[PDB]
Amino acid sequence: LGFSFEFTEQQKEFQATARKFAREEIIPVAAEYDKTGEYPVPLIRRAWELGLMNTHIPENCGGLGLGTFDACLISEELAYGCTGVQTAIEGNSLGQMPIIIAGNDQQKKKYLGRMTEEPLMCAYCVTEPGAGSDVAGIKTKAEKKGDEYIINGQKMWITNGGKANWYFLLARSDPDPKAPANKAFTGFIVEADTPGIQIGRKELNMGQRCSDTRGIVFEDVKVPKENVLIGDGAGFKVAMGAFDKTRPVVAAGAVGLAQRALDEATKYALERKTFGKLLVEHQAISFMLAEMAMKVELARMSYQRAAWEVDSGRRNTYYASIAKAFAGDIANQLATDAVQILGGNGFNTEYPVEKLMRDAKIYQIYEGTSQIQRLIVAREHIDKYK
Amino acid sequence: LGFSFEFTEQQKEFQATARKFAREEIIPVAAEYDKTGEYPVPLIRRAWELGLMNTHIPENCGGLGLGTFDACLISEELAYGCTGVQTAIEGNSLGQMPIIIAGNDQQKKKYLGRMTEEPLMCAYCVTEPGAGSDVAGIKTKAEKKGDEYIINGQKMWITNGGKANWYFLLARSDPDPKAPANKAFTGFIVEADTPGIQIGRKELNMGQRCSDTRGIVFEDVKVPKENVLIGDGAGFKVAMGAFDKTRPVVAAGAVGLAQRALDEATKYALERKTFGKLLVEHQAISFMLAEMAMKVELARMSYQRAAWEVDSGRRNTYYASIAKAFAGDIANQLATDAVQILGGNGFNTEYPVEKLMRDAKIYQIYEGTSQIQRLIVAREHIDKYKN
Amino acid sequence: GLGFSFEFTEQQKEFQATARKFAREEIIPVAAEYDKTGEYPVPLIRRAWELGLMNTHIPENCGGLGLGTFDACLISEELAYGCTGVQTAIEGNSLGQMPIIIAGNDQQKKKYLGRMTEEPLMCAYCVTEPGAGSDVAGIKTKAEKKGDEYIINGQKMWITNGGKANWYFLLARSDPDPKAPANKAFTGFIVEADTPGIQIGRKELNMGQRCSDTRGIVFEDVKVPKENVLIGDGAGFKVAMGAFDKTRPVVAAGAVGLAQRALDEATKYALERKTFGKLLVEHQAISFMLAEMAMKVELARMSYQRAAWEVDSGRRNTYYASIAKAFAGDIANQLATDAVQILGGNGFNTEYPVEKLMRDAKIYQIYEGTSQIQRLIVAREHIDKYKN
Amino acid sequence: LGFSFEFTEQQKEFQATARKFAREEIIPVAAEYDKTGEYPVPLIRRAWELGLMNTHIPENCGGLGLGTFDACLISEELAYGCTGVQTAIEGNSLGQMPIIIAGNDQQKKKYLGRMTEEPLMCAYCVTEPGAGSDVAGIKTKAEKKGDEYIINGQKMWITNGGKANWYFLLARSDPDPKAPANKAFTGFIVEADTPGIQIGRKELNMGQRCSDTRGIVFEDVKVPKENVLIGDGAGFKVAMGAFDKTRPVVAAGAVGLAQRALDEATKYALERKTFGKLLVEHQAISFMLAEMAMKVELARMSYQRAAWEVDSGRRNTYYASIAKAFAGDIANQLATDAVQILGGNGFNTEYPVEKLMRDAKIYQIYEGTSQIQRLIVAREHIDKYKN
Amino acid sequence: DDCNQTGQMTAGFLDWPQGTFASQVTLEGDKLKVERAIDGGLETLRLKLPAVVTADLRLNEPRYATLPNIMKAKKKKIEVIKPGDLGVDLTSKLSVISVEDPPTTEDLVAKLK
Ligand SMILES: Cc1cc2nc3c(=O)[nH]c(=O)nc-3n(C[C@H](O)[C@H](O)[C@H](O)COP(=O)(O)OP(=O)(O)OC[C@H]3O[C@@H](n4cnc5c(N)ncnc54)[C@H](O)[C@@H]3O)c2cc1C
Ligand SMILES: Cc1cc2nc3c(=O)[nH]c(=O)nc-3n(C[C@H](O)[C@H](O)[C@H](O)COP(=O)(O)OP(=O)(O)OC[C@H]3O[C@@H](n4cnc5c(N)ncnc54)[C@H](O)[C@@H]3O)c2cc1C
Ligand SMILES: Cc1cc2nc3c(=O)[nH]c(=O)nc-3n(C[C@H](O)[C@H](O)[C@H](O)COP(=O)(O)OP(=O)(O)OC[C@H]3O[C@@H](n4cnc5c(N)ncnc54)[C@H](O)[C@@H]3O)c2cc1C
Ligand SMILES: Cc1cc2nc3c(=O)[nH]c(=O)nc-3n(C[C@H](O)[C@H](O)[C@H](O)COP(=O)(O)OP(=O)(O)OC[C@H]3O[C@@H](n4cnc5c(N)ncnc54)[C@H](O)[C@@H]3O)c2cc1C
Repeated sequence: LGFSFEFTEQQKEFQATARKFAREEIIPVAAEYDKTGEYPVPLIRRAWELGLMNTHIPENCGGLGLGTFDACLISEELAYGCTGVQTAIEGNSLGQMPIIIAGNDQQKKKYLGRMTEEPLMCAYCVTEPGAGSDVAGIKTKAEKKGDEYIINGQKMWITNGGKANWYFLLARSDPDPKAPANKAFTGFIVEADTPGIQIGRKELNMGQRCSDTRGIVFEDVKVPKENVLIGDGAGFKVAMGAFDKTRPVVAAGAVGLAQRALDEATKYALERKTFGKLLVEHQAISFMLAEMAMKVELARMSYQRAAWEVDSGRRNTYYASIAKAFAGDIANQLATDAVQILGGNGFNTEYPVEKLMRDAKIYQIYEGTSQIQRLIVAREHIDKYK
Repeated sequence: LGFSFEFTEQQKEFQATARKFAREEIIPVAAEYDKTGEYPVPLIRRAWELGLMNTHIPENCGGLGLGTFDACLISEELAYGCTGVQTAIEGNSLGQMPIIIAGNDQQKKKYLGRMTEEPLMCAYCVTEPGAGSDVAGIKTKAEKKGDEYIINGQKMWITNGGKANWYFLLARSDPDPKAPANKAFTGFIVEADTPGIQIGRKELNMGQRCSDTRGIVFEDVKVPKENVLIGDGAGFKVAMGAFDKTRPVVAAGAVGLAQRALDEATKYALERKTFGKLLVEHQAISFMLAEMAMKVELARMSYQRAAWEVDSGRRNTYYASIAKAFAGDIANQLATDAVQILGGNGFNTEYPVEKLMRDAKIYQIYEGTSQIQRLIVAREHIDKYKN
Repeated sequence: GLGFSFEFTEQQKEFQATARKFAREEIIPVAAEYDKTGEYPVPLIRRAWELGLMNTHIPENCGGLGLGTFDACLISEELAYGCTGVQTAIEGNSLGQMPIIIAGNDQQKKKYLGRMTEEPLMCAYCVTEPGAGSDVAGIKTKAEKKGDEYIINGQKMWITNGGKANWYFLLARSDPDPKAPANKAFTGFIVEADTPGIQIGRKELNMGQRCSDTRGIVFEDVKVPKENVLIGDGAGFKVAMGAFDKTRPVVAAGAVGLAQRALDEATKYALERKTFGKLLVEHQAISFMLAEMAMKVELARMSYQRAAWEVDSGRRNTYYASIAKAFAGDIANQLATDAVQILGGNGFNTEYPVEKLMRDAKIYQIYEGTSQIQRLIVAREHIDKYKN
Repeated sequence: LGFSFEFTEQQKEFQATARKFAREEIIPVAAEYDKTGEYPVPLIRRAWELGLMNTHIPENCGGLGLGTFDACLISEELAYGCTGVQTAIEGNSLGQMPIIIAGNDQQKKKYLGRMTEEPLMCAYCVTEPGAGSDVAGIKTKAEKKGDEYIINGQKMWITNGGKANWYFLLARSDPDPKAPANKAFTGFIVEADTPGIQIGRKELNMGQRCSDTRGIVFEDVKVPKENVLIGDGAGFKVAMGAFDKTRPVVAAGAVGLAQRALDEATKYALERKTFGKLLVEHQAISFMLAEMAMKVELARMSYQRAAWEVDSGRRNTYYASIAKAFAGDIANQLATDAVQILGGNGFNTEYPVEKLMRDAKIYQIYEGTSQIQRLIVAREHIDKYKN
Repeated sequence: DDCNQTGQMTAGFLDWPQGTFASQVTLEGDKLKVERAIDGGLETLRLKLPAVVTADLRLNEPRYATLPNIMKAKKKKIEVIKPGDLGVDLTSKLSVISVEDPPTTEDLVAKLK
């Protein structure tokens, strides 16, 4: 073997399509969509057509069956254009992952299959008004009640919450509060027009405003026993298992926006003049640019690595949490930095960087905050010394 | 003598007024004005009424005749409510300062007096599309044509630019490109409704959304030689000297924003539980709040230092630029961290921290960029050593 | 009262000039020899005693000057600029003295503070143990009351002036019940170094402040007269705790002294060394570094000043002293490594002043309470303002 | 085609040997050599016996002809035991590289061959007392006089400077100051026992103390013309080409040290209890260890990337100067934190971390400082965007 | 597996002598002189010479895989086969039930014993 840092020829092909989509079709409308915040239905469909969405579905079910390393490639290219857009797209892989890794062939053919045949959406329901980071804190109740369960509770912050065909749902199926995570949670697929499901207003966030993120309650929502994922009480193992193959991609999202920040900032420094000189020719600005380059290159490798680890058979948990942690932080550093280089303009909506900054904060929060990421890494790291 | 970090009894009560105002009248409407961008006229008028604005104006024009330290402690209490609304109030003192320090008694009683009589706004005008940081690169023409000057060009990013009774304007008189900044530019006062003045639309920024910020065009504008500040080519000194007494209050703005973000993250971290414990019982959240409170306390002393220096006849420049650099940086640090402590709620518009993070960013940029603040500090510092 | 002031009392300007003249005419010239050898700087300590720059907390009725914490910080900043190893050895005295000052009776103060007034004797703060430093409440050195005496059994670690000290302030475990809390479990003693049972260990070899002696001390059946206990049995932990209000700022001033030295060095050099045609200071990145370094120092200085002013005002200053020791220590390290950096290859070299400042500084994030510990204190103090 | 972060089985067995020698033979005496500052001869001869030195030397000179990647994985292992000894044996690739990239067939079999036969050292002499970073301010003069050159001047901070059989030497060829750097310098191969050459006493530095470093003075030193590297003026290209293949190895050195720092801090954190718990049960300490682990892993990959690019025929200036700047930086961050976690013990001279702090600082200075690395990266970066 | 069986067991199936736990070895023709580490010290043996010897710690210091020779070894051959070929079964009436984790002076010499 040996180390390699070259994409495969077919991967370059994916990248080429994704770049061309992002720059020719996303960039031109990304600002209007940020202003209005309406869900980018055209470009989704469009991503769907070009094959840049649902990349994880196996060919089994008419998917393209690609790995995490491919999904990362494409997601970075989409995110470079827009993380609102690119998030809504990844929303679908988040939903899919628990079914991909833990469904039977019926469940997969049924709920992944349909995504192949048309650009349907789907969502991941775990977070609740009272627990996010602490997943074993979720209170949404499922009670077994015949050849079906009854779902009660409230989820919150659901990407595609109000744009989805079905939901991965995770609920507290063991009422004894003394029961462990391992035995207490059951994970379900849940058709969205099931009676009981009440979808909330659109939420209004700092950033990725075109993304559909919303709350949703469940009132006696009935779910067939056919839709339980591995069995009663395997929800936790399952929900957890998704993260290995999603977090690397969230980090590539972060890297995309970083790349964009740096590109905007570099173009501007090459053409703006102060004290008789291009900004490039001030040592401070140069040093900024260089430091940002560094961060990106490093952030990218971190994700590329995590993805390869999981595509290679093995758990990537330590690696994926490092990539999330760092890509997310340096995205926020790059964006505020990129604003800084553009100066007054930078702070202005008619320029592209101000948006980047508002978008980028989310990457230290969702899918496990910077702090939680660090607990994971500490855990993985430390266990290697006893 | 002897160091002291205790306020006068007067200073303590000035603080209470401003805090009563900000927490009762600014805070319950701040996000509304942010959401809309509506210039907050009721609050300006209200602040004017309570004597919390134009505080630098001398007594012999009917102003409170307060010092930079006083304006700083007022300015913090205001910023804590909102830096959108306090940047608009501060705008006034930015427009007024180059007249305070460099205007003749006629100039002062006319243009300062009216400020003292009603709630008028004035503005400060130096930046152009071509230049903000490099003041010695401004291109607005100021040609001596009569018992007057003719003013041609364009200013950009002017706070209250669309709301001011008059402007402090800085334009380049000597057309020889080989002339120094020292001798090259003239400071003027310019009645806003003079003809030839086309005010552009309200620019839309990431933050301080209720602050009014725009471009002004200057087509053939006629300014009385009476409205000159000291004379030809003396504009650079005047505009540079203004900053001693203004840079400190901007810093105190940053701190108000910082103090707000600290409190919100603290209040929250004492109510939100995760993994069985309160946020505050997770060492890392504790360490964040502790690094935050350190940072607010050091920025406050820094602006307090610089206010005191000038309030006592001394040149500010090193201490003012330190405090501006530091208050600016840490406000940004404090706002993400406060958004961070609140998690997904932090990222959302129904909570107070999202605003703070967008507001916080101009503090690295306006009244002198983070980068150039360090060029100033560097310079002032290296100069104690050049024998 | 009146508003703020950042102006020294005339009298304090006088203290300042004395400490400076000393630091600059006497320490600077010899610190790199004493650093190279670890030789305990006896002349300089005697000369600082001579000059009344030492034992300055001692109240007038024990023969001292009864100076405040602000005054003591001025002076340390000045000594530390010259040398932190030296200044640490001077300073140790105040740490040993402090519990006797704040908690001793008249016979205790007069006897043990008073002797410091008439010869340059040293004393030491005897707390840290092989197994506990940060967790004071984890110390196990035994004290059992047997007669009108106590018998001390235990081993002590990292004791500055530990083998140079006329006497020690010693913290020991009075209550055998391990469930006994810290507010009851510990008693503080004044112990004379020459008591039988006491064995001073070898001079311990550290990266920095090498001329300072820091030593293990073992107590084997040590006889301590009932009259040398501080407030009584079980008051030990409060008494040791209380020493810090008056002392944290001064160690913070030390970190600032070294910080300022680093800056001055690196500035001097960046005004003579040129690269690429220009002087170092004309390269923007270097200039920005000097700028941020200058910020850092000014801010640290105000921070410890503020701590010191708070306690001189009769306020407890835990919160402000902790910010000082956290901020001052973190930036002294930052400034030291930058100073090296700016001197390039020369800076890494031993015939230039700066590498030492880098070896010297790291201890500021460890002792008189770690960087992390200071944040826990600051956190606790900060958060309590919000609990109602 | 395809990304791979897995070694060849050949590289695994290399790493395993490098690592057996590092843990077994270097570590157990590394403090001893740091204390005495004695040049570590027995180890250098052992490493040479194991085949771990002069690894770039091509097969037709009795070398192994191995990649930049292989050097890096090897030298990370040696560094982990000690950067003093790793630097010593790294000095050889440094001195050798120009000859490998720029020397003719007799030059190569002459000066590279001997390294294959005994364990001799060589060094790279470029830095002078007046210039390090500004290589183009080298003022050591070199005059043609018949069949040879007359080298006059003084070189500073040379690794293996007093231990070398021969030197790569860069010297100012052209007196004309209008001369372009790119064509102003000649580079030589200069045997160390040449008359005129005055090696200086051992330099005493804060760190990597057992490595040999010293000034050299050249006076009227006769260098045979057939030891000139490519021609006159050619040196500057030559010297600059070298770094592509050596900067990755220096970075790989830094992570070595950082990894050592990380393990030492992680072992202690699993033994020491405070407040009734292991240090790892203190979230702040876990957070610390996490971050150290993050910085090491990325530092590692970065040098792995630069080694791969040059091994792929591409040049790697961008990636390599990324790796050195980051590695250098995080080696230092990691050294202090390891000290901090160890606490009082960490500051003491019989624990192994204090040496790492002292050893580490060098990595932000030699082989290109943290500042000039960022100029290099910035220049490569900017160029990607211009026409 | 901490077994210490294969050597012995191989030696039984060939019916050759075994020299277990060897600290030293010599050929004396068609005989091997074998020093070996036993509980009190070192016993010496002589063995007819188709033989089987199991190395003990004391025997030698193993050498380094020399970098040059790591490369040279990539050339040298390795036939790869199955146990099925040689005529060997594999089925095993052992089975692991579990792999858990480890947990006056008159009492003390009793609790060493
Ligand atoms: C735009 C957006 C979209 C989202 N979309 C989805 C989605 O589609 N599906 C879904 O399931 N969820 C979604 N979420 C939820 C998101 O992943 C959570 O917000 C995130 O997991 C953090 O949880 P929290 O908001 O409840 O914060 P909390 O868990 O309350 O965290 C609060 C603070 O405390 C810290 N903290 C918490 N516990 C500890 C502790 N262990 N030790 C140290 N620090 C701690 C955190 O880092 C944070 O700073 C979304 C969120 C956002 C903001
Ligand atoms: C909300 C808002 C309100 C404002 N209000 C006013 C006002 O009322 N009156 C007024 O006059 N102006 C106002 N301004 C203008 C503001 O002061 C300028 O934007 C600011 O001075 C920075 O200048 P610039 O925008 O032209 O940045 P530029 O000069 O183009 O600089 C861009 C970037 O390059 C950096 N840079 C420039 N030169 C150097 C150098 N030599 N070395 C290192 N780095 C360098 C800058 O720091 C910045 O990061 C306002 C701006 C904003 C955003
Ligand atoms: C040069 C020197 C001179 C000294 N002189 C004296 C003196 O004369 N008198 C005296 O009494 N002592 C003295 N000491 C001891 C010194 O004060 C202690 O080393 C220090 O107080 C804490 O040290 P420790 O080694 O026990 O740290 P440890 O308790 O071993 O801590 C190690 C690390 O863990 C971290 N940590 C520990 N607990 C927590 C926690 N609960 N939460 C988060 N992080 C934690 C610490 O921050 C530190 O980084 C001296 C030490 C040195 C090095
Ligand atoms: C232990 C050690 C071993 C060494 N071994 C060798 C060796 O074997 N061979 C060899 O040739 N050299 C060697 N050197 C020298 C080393 O390579 C140089 O010190 C290094 O290149 C930096 O140069 P300088 O020391 O002259 O610092 P300077 O060039 O004077 O730089 C001074 C400071 O200013 C900064 N600076 C300089 N120019 C700029 C600018 N353009 N913009 C911004 N900042 C700038 C630098 O980064 C530094 O912080 C060694 C040095 C050491 C310390």
